Amino acid sequence: SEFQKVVVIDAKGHLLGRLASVVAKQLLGGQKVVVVRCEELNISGHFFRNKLKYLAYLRKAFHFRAPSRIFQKAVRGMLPHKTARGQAALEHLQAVEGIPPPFDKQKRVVVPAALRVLRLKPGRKYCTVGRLSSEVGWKYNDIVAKLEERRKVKSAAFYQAKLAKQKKIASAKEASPVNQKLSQFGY
Amino acid sequence: ALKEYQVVGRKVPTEHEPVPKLFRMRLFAPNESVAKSRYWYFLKMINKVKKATGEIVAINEISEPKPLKAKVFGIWIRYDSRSGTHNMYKEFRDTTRVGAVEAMYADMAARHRARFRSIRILKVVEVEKKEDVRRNYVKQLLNPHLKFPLPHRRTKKVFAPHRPSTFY
Amino acid sequence: AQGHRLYVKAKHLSFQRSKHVIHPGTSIVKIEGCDSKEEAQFYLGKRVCYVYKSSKAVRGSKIRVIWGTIARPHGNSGAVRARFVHNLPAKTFGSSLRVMLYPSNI
Amino acid sequence: RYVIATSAPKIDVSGVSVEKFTKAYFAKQKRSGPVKKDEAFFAENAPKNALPAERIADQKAVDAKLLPAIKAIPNMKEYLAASFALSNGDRPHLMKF
Amino acid sequence: NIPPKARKIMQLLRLLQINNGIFVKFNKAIKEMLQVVEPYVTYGIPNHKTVRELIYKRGFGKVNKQRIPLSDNAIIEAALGKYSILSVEDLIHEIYTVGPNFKQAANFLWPFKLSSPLGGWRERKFKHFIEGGDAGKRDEHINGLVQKML
Amino acid sequence: VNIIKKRTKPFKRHQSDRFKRVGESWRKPRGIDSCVRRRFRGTISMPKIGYGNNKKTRYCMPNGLKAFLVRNVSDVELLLMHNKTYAAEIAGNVSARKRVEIVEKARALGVKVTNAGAKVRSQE
RNA sequence: UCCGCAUAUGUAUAAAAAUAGAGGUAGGCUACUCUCCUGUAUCGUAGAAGAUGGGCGAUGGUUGAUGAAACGGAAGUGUUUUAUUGACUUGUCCAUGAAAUUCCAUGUGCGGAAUCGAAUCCAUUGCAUACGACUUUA
RNA sequence: GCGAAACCACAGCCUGGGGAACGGGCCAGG
RNA sequence: CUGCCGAAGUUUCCGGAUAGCAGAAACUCAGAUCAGUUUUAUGAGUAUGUAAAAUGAGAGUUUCUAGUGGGCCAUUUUUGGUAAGCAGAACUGGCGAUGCGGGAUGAACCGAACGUGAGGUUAAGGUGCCGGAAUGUACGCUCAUCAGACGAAAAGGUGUUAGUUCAUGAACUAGCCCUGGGCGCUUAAGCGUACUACCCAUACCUCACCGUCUGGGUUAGCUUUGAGAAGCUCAGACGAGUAGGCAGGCGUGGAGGUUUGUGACGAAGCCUUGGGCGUGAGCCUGGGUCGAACAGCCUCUAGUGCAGAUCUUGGUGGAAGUAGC
RNA sequence: CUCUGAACCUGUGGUAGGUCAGCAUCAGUUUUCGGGGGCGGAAAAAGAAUAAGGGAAGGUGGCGUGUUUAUAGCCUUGUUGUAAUACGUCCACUGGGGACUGAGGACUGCGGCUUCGUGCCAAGGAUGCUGACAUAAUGGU
Repeated sequence: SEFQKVVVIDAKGHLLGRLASVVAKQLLGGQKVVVVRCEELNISGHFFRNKLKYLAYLRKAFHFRAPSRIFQKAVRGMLPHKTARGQAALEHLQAVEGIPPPFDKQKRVVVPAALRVLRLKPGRKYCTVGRLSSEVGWKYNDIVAKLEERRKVKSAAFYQAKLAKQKKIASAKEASPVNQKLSQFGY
Repeated sequence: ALKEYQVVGRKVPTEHEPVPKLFRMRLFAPNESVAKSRYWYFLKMINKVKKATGEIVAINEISEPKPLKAKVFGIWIRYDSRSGTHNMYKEFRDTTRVGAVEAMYADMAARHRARFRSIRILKVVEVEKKEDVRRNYVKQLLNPHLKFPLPHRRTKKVFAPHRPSTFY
Repeated sequence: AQGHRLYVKAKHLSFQRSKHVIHPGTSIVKIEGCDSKEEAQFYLGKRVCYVYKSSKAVRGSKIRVIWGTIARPHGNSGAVRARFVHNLPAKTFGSSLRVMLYPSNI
Repeated sequence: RYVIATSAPKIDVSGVSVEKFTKAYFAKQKRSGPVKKDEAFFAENAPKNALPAERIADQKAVDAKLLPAIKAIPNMKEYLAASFALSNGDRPHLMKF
Repeated sequence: NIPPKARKIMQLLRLLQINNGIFVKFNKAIKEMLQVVEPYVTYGIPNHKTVRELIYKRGFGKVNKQRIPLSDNAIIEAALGKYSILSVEDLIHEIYTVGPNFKQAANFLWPFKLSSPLGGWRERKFKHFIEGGDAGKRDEHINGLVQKML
Repeated sequence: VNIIKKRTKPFKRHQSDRFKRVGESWRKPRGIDSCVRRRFRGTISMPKIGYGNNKKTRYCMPNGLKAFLVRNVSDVELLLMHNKTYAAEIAGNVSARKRVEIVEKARALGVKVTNAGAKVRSQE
């Protein structure tokens, strides 16, 4: 629909291929894309399925394990990286594990065309990228899975403060008669 | 979409046959040209009546008399496969005879990887009795208490701001 | 500063092309907010511009513009075909274009 | 072609005579240029054609006959004073004027 | 990739180009002639509108072995006046009703050089019309095809 | 009938840029295996008669006039009846004395001169 | 530090969580109700690119400028709290000015010096060693 | 200090495939 | 240099006479014939053949006159086969003289055959991203830990989905899964079917222009003046091309004529990211350099045009300041 | 007397040429939405609706069992004034939006208006109304 200068995507529950194709098309469209929570991506198939896929990849190159490096590789294969246009589009992508401080205070959007709950049939086994990465070499799973609660607790406290603050204007809305005097316009 | 045509045909009269017999079949085709060709092919392989010596005397599309009433249709079909000889019978619950035949074609072309030319319908009947229903799936659909949640909900404007509710 | 921008934002996606042949004379433009080929009928014939800046202060100004018009929709998703007075440079893929509201039939 | 006809309530304009507004009324003054080849050099001409008084008189007459019409209907005087613009999320193909 | 047997028949129908069209009197000598070139042509029954609009928009006549458009009734009269055809409507009437001088009226008309259909053909074009293609006899469905090529 | 050019680039001989011994004057390739003669994709174009320009606008300069070569005052006076169709072009080997005489004569005849400023100075 | 030279268009939107659903819910762990069913929403949006005044309502919302204290570690680099000092205050009502644009075209960098440190060569050394280059000490 | 000659279509990182070597030169990748 | 025409690539006897294919000339001829075509019916054996209907095209010639006298991809029919493949005939067309869209890429697979362009529309293929185009609609199969998208194969499946038969079950049938281009995809971005949208070829349509061919008009040369009749004008169609054939042009040295031609106020040559003309060979010109001759047109003439010849002569490179002295 | 647009004063009279851009009336080609109107089909089938009968996915009553409109109704059948709608097809019926093109160059022609018209017209190919610039605009290398 509409574009922003920087789009932050919360990759929790997003399929790897579906999100990467959407992100790659947005990168080539002239947009700066930041994907957070790259360790919460999902891949269709059981744990052993993509395990052998990655183990075969290890047999083949600079083997990267971090979840963002997995996602960065998936996006790169969907770009014309052999040309200057593809390389320039790649540099506009920032994939990270977790939500760093510059991004945890910014709004994060989701891609419905890539969400697992709207694309995978219920009862289908799936493999999370973060869990899959943890046994193939990634060693920062525990510390990032511990820090998220600290971010969630701080963010939850912020939402409660914002919700409590909003209650005042919400009550003051219906308090003002002009809200309903000219509410015939649908507002 | 498919259309049900009733086609009546007969051989060209000759000195041996002053007046020939009339042969009528109810067959499904997207257009009248397909129905006439299928009718001649059925006559050629059932009555050994050549198209050159025969002519179509009538053709009329038939609409479903009660398209707003749920019905159960049993279809007897003949499958031409690698073996080339199969007899099958299926039951579909829908509102029109056309829909059941379309559903049958979709089912067999999917499961059995068949084609329109190979599949030939001997008969389509309407099962008006619950006891006459044979398939367990259709019997469930006729139970007094159909009660199930909405299936396969799945519901440009990319980059939605909030998580989908995808529920009640 | 929200008392301006009589135009609509747009992006220069590519030229008209087959798999291996490009046609730079006509460009594919994605007007934002237009999400189907029926909504692309509103923007047909509208003036579109590419606005960029160059080092030289020629004309006593730092900004230069390439004008164009929207000819027809492209595809099903609301992209349009635009012909510019000068063919848009290939470096402007993913750049921003402005779709005015004139010539208006509204 | 360079104008959007909004659906705002119409103003009463039948009162003001508009027969004086023709293409010659708005036409730019034709070039006569009475000079000599002594002041064209040195640029000693300073030719200016600032708007004459009758144009302001016509504008005042139109304003006087129009202001009560826009004053009677509410929320219209400053509506004409405001400047139209597009904000975030505005889709002109969907918005109606 | 056309067999010489089919090439000869199409040259007899004046179908030298793809999308070209002609009016043909339907008889036994033609019925089995079209059977040979069935994979390479499509044909059917034209209604009045198809005949009427073809002669108007795409109507050209062979005058001194030249493709002269039928923009005036004097063009038709100067070539088919001996058969009492004096206008486009007389030419349409001779073609649509297959009059006594149909062959002269039909041979006067240049083969209709039609355009590609607006909307395309079906997904597979060279299958027979019965099997979901676009080749062979299609009866009243030729009109719907002509409305795209006109 | 404004002047239209079907093509403005020249036709350069194949491999003329690779080799200095090979000039850029067009030569029709004769090799059967050469892709330029076979007219493959991406290869350079070849002079065809379809590239020929309109007969009415042929030989016409961008201002609509045809260049007429002039060597003396007799040649300029020839364009008295064709000053709207032809422009005078003084030859390169005409001296600066004759060039002056040609230019004054062409001015009275209303004849455009393509190179009226060559080999001369001005003094007002 | 001196000298010379060249001179984006509203950039507005922060819980988490699953669909075999959650969020929050009085009350005192609940109970049950409510909400969704996307942001087509919310925040902002007048002013000759946004003037001059008279003001009025509220005696206050935005902010600039400084003085600030707290919070923010994951890459805190920003979230507030303000103390004031000035303004616009679209909250609202008036009076002036807009035009002949009389139909679209829209300090920063280099090259020099006088300086302050540091490093290498250097007194060096074999610790290193085809040479490079390396390590110590004047 | 003095001082050659042979040679020279042209560039030159690998894995696969391009059927007639395809390779170094194409295609898909690292 | 451009334009136009354009093969054969093989029957028969036997290096050729041929024939045949492709052109030139000399003809006659629509009240006439011709055909990689279909017919009518009966003749003979659905095929085959027949004389005289449909459709298209105006046709028949006589003479001589260049080039070729192979194969490959194979399909199909087909003979022998032989572990099995495979081989042998004919047939069929294509490539061979043919570029273009697709097929991930591709000498033979699917589309389509080509003057220069604008616009439109398609074919074959496709529309998750790379990549132009629906992360379209509807109905089904499958979760593959070696999915699928492109013989170890017999079977095994306490792997299934649907149905048929007999009838509580039993088996059977058919199809998916396992064992035996990239990124990625899984109620798919796989497979099957149906349905609308969309993408684009040198293809199709409309228009402009180039050229070729064909047909027509044009003199008491009318104040429409547009008679270089070798001119002017109107119309329609067409455009691959090896060998080969035929036209028209560009350029060079010298000769006869001509321009009452150019030139020390600068000829010729040379240089130049100056400008222009021609489809092209080429030509004109500005500036710079330069210093004595030179050109256009008509005709004549020839030691007349170069990228190749392990070409000739001369000059100069990388190797290389290397091997070395 | 005529002529020399003859020189200058007088006019400050009147018209003013090459690249770009905008719009409007058109013609050619084309694409894309919409409004109506005929004619076909089982003169659509349905349905609303007049109505007789029946059964149960037995409703409602009666006693989960059986019921027959109860205090729901369902289906079938003829049937209530006719239809409507969808689909197919046609209009020499009609209203908008977009894009590319402007070849030709006195007059002829075929047509339509017009009482007739040196008449007018969308009828053998684009014109009209404007705006911007020479120290710039526009293109080329």
